[PDB]
Amino acid sequence: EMEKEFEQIDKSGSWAAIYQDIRHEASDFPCRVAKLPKNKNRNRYRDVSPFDHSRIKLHQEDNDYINASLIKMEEAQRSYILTQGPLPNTCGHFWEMVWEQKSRGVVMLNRVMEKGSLKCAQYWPQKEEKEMIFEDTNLKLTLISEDIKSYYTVRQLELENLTTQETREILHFHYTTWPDFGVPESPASFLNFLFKVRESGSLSPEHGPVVVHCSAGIGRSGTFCLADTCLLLMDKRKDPSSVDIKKVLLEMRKFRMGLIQTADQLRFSYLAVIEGAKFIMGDSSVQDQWKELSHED
Ligand SMILES: CNC(=O)N(c1cccc(-c2sc(C(=O)O)c(OCC(=O)O)c2Br)c1)C1CCCCC1
Ligand SMILES: [Cl-]
Ligand SMILES: [Cl-]
Ligand SMILES: [Cl-]
Ligand SMILES: [Cl-]
Ligand SMILES: [Cl-]
Ligand SMILES: [Cl-]
Ligand SMILES: [Mg+2]
Repeated sequence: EMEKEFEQIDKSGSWAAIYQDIRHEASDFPCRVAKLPKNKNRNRYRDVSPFDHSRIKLHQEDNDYINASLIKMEEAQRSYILTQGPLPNTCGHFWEMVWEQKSRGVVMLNRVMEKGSLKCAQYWPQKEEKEMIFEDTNLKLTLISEDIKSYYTVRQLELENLTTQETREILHFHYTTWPDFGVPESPASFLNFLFKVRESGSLSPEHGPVVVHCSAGIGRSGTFCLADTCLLLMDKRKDPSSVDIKKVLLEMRKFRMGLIQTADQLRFSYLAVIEGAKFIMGDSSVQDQWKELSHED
């Protein structure tokens, strides 16, 4: 049981060993396509690639490659697309993916600039009157509105397929205070944000998989998805004790390498799930508590 295991690991201060164990046992699959010479400039990091078997393929004949993985959690019955922060030359591909995969939500866990460096291209319009057109993929993207909170922002976007003139609303959830290689300020601020994403309907099985990204699309993205999936599993069974966090993380790592980057992010995952379990099992007060503790106002 997660709560007992957590306290046991904390008492012996062996989170490093636990996390390293996961790295040791993690799946290893080929990333041949990602490593093709013609795709070098489509990758933000040399050492972070999507496995061939689970990679998202763009629906084009030229080059179908994007650094993005489909994490399909069979048991939980929810899927995520984890991807790197788009590059100046892959913003068109990013939005093509969103369109083709029928995603309704995009979760961004990083800032464009972190620690003096550019972790992600400016891939969405910052102003209503200045829409973006991606000529290579024939898509238009307009900022419709934004709801700015203290540590996160929610944007409404309109994505248009210029070829068919079909239009779709995309919800953009931007967590701006989650440090790279770090953890959220508190389980409360994290859960508050996760529930914002959930309550938008972006995770519904009626839509395509939500798109989740940070810079590399494995550390913070992995942490976010592990917590959500664990809460879902627990929800479906209404039994918190039935969820094996490490086993779920290992399952997720079958679909993309390196999910969750530090031992403390793993530890934080436990915190988030243990606290979130209160809502799952019928506590009607914790949701407001989190909102207050998060100081989103
Ligand atoms: C020490 N690094 C490491 O062991 N690796 C790795 C390799 C290349 C980039 C990254 C980055 S750079 C970055 C950022 O945002 O600057 C980020 O994100 C952190 C977060 O999101 O917390 C991550 Br991961 C990590 C691994 C070796 C290969 C397999 C997995 C990665
Ligand atoms: Cl496959
Ligand atoms: Cl504006
Ligand atoms: Cl303006
Ligand atoms: Cl303005
Ligand atoms: Cl204005
Ligand atoms: Cl304006
Ligand atoms: Mg304005």
